[PDB]
Parts: sequence; structure tokens; C-alpha cells
Amino acid sequence: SQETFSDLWKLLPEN
Amino acid sequence: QINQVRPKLPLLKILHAAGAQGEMFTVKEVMHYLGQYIMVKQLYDQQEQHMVYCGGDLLGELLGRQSFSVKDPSPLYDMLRKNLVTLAT
Repeated sequence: SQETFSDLWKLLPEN
Repeated sequence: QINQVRPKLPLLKILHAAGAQGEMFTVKEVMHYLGQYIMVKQLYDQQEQHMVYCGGDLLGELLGRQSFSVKDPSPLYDMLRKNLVTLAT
């Protein structure tokens, strides 16, 4: 249910 | 590519204040701390999370800019280059 930074942040391809 | 990293002095406190602890972390662990750190210190446009506001905080100095996009890993990597102490050449 929660997104916030996580929503976009996650996008950041660590690789 | 994500390799292991080691948060120095001014780099450890960063992750620590974000809920981190130790002296070893990977690219995934660091990236996860970065976002949490910014949100914890409140350095971004509440209207646009994808728009971070380094202003003049730790991250701001390390990068040397005013703001950077989260959805755009451009300046993030550029800074980490010499910021994120990685191993394995």
C-alpha cells in the first residue's frame, strides 16, 4: 500500500 | 555490476542515521540507504519525490550541486564514483 520514495527510488538500477 | 562497498567516516554516519550499521555494504544496500536518508532529513520536493533537494546538506556537498532527480541515476553515480568506496577494482 505504501509507495513514496520507494515507488520511484526503487527504479534506480543499483546495477 | 553492483559490487561491495565500504562506508568511510563521513560515509558511515550517513547510512547509520538512515538505519544502517557496520562497515560493509553493497550497491543495493547503499542505494536503499540514500533514499531513506534524504527522506529522513527531508531534502526533496514533497510535490515531486523524483526531485531531490540536496540544498547544502552532506549529499549536497559531496555532489556539489543544488538538486538531483531520483528517477534519473545521473549525478548519483557520478558522485558515488569516488564517493562509494567499492572493492574488486
